[PDB]
Formats: sequence, structure tokens, C-alpha cells
Amino acid sequence: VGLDQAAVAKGLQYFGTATDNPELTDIPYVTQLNNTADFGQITPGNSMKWDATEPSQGTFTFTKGDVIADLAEGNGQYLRCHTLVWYNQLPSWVTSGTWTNATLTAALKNHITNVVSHYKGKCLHWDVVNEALNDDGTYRTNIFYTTIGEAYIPIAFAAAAAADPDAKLFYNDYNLEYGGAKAASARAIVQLVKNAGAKIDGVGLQAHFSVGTVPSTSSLVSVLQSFTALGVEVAYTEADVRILLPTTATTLAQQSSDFQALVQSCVQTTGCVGFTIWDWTDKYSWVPSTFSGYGAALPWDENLVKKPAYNGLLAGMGVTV
Ligand SMILES: *[C@@H]1[C@H](O)[C@@H](O)[C@H](O[C@@H]2OC[C@@H](O)[C@H](O)[C@H]2O)C[C@H]1O
Ligand SMILES: *[C@@H]1O[C@H](CO)[C@@H](O)[C@H](O)[C@H]1NC(C)=O
Ligand SMILES: *[C@@H]1O[C@H](CO)[C@@H](O)[C@H](O)[C@H]1NC(C)=O
Ligand SMILES: [K+]
Repeated sequence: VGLDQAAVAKGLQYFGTATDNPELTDIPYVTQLNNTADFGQITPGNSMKWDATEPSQGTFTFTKGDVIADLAEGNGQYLRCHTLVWYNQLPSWVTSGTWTNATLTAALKNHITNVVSHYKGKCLHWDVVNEALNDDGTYRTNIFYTTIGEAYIPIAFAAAAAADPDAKLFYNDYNLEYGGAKAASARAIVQLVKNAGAKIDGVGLQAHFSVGTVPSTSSLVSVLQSFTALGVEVAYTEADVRILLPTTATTLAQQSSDFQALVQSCVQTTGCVGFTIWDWTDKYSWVPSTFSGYGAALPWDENLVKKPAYNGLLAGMGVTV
């Protein structure tokens, strides 16, 4: 059995992966991306972000995003559409604009309406608002927060829901798995959106970790339940477990136990619907270009061969390997 077959057998909707357009000329890569025994879901890594979809005010370009959407439909894989509102990968007409609350609110609603309407009925989920919090649970500064204030959040959710009523709408963030101040602030964002009368369906827990910093399965379950108690679904959205290079048999074994605890916590939680890894092979991992000296974060190595973590994920979904 593959990862998605194992997930569906334990009542998850999917096991899936991110990818990106430049990777699709690598035929051995795409042959395994197309393996629906392992992958039942796809996330576009870059080509549905604001800089990729609205490069000048009022001009939309969907060619690259459409390539990823058509591959998912071609395979019968779910699509998580990613992402509408984020501090990172904005075009300079947004970051450098002369704005008022009124003019940036209109331009934000226009962006969301055009992009969500283009993909209407194709998106199982949208990551509507991404990374709105500092490490201490205060709001992250960005042009939306300094010009519109915290209202930018329910405005984005209400604009996405009017353009595609069938998409589940997620708030997505990292380091929520530790609970404490940041998780409490992500619960408060869920309550902000409900208080405003706007639709929110989900919280995405990105599940970025350094090897050996993942807590017990029962700890993870308690944090996931703190969100499902609000009446939202949860999912792990950008999972990777990074190693300070070079790897050893010890750190590859700890990486396997770490991925095993994360997927078991999702199996055990009612309302946790699925698991996405941030690409599937060390060959194309974002980690080395972001976390200096770290790498080998994924369940397949740079030769596209399975690592110990592949069997750890199967063990966390109750398969003997
Ligand atoms: C989670 C975030 O939501 C996601 O968009 C990030 O993807 C990376 O964004 C930066 C870009 O240069 C990389 O190619 C892409 O993988 C990863 C994480 O921050
Ligand atoms: C992968 O699947 C997509 C969609 O079905 C298809 O366009 C593509 O040609 C496939 N590629 C390979 C190498 O199997
Ligand atoms: C912007 O406008 C909306 C709607 O009137 C409001 O909720 C928000 O508080 C305003 N923000 C600022 C900082 O002026
Ligand atoms: K579950």
C-alpha cells in the first residue's frame, strides 16, 4: 500500500504533496508525482500566489497556475489552492502603493474575487489568509495590517466565500503545534472571523520542524482538538523535518519517529482531514535555501529513493512494513 491508500483506510480524505512548474520537465519526478497510490492531493508551491496571478493592478495571468490545476484533474487528485493574502511574494504595486483603507480594501477584494472565481469548483480548500501572526501571537506587520487593520482578515474570508461557496476556507500558520501564545492567537483569529459573520471552515498547521523538536502524539492530539472544538476542520499543510547536515543513521531514525507521530495525531483526531508534505524529494526541498546548513527534510532522497521516514509514515497509518 502507498501513503494515500493507507490514509484513506484510516478515514483521512488524502495524503498529498506540493510541487512547482519548473520541476515538471523532470520525467522520473513527474512519474512519481502521478502515482495516486502515494499522492491523492496536490498544492501549487508558487504559481497561485499574488505576484504570479496579478503582476500589475487589474491584469490577471493564470497560465502557470492552470498547469498545476490541470495535472491534479488529469490524475483525479484533490487541489488545495494556495494562497490569497500573505506578507511574502506580493508584487511591488501592492507593497509600494499610495493606499487608503478604502482603496486597498477594494484592491484586496478585487484580487480575491478574480482568482477564486477563475478556479471556482476546482479547489477542495483555499488557504485564504497565511501567516498573520508574530512568534509571540501579536499581528505580523504587512501593508494589509498597517492600512486596513485586523479587519483585513474577515474581509478576505467574506470575499473568498462569495466567489466560491463550495471551497473550504482555511487560516494557515506555523509553530501552532507547540500550543501556547501563538496557538491561542490563531484560535482568537477563528473567533474574529465568526464574530464578523464571515465563513471560516479550517485551520492549517504547516508542521515545519527541526529533527527532535516534535512533541508526543498525545500532545499533538490535544492541540488539534483545541481547534476542532471551535467547529473547524484541521490539516497538516507544509510538513518537513529538517536535519543539520550531514545526516547520520541516528538523525534519519529520529526523522522517521517525528513524521510517524505527526501523521498518527491526524489519524486519531476527528476533524483532521489530511496530510501534505512540502514537496516529496530532498532534490526539490525549499529547506537548504531558507535554513542555513539544514536539509534532507523529506521522505525520499535526492535520487528519488525512499528514506526510513517513508516507512515511519506507513507505521503512523497502522501499516506493518
Ligand atoms: C509555507 C508557505 O505557506 C509556502 O508558501 C512556502 O513556499 C515557499 O515560498 C517561498 C518560495 O521561494 C518557495 O519556492 C516556496 O516553496 C513554504 C512555507 O513558508
Ligand atoms: C502526469 O499526469 C498528467 C495529468 O494526467 C499528464 O498530463 C502527464 O503527461 C503525466 N506525466 C507522466 C510523465 O506520467
Ligand atoms: C477600515 O475600514 C473597515 C470598514 O469600515 C473597518 O472595519 C476598519 O476598522 C478600518 N480600518 C482603519 C485602520 O481605518
Ligand atoms: K482523522
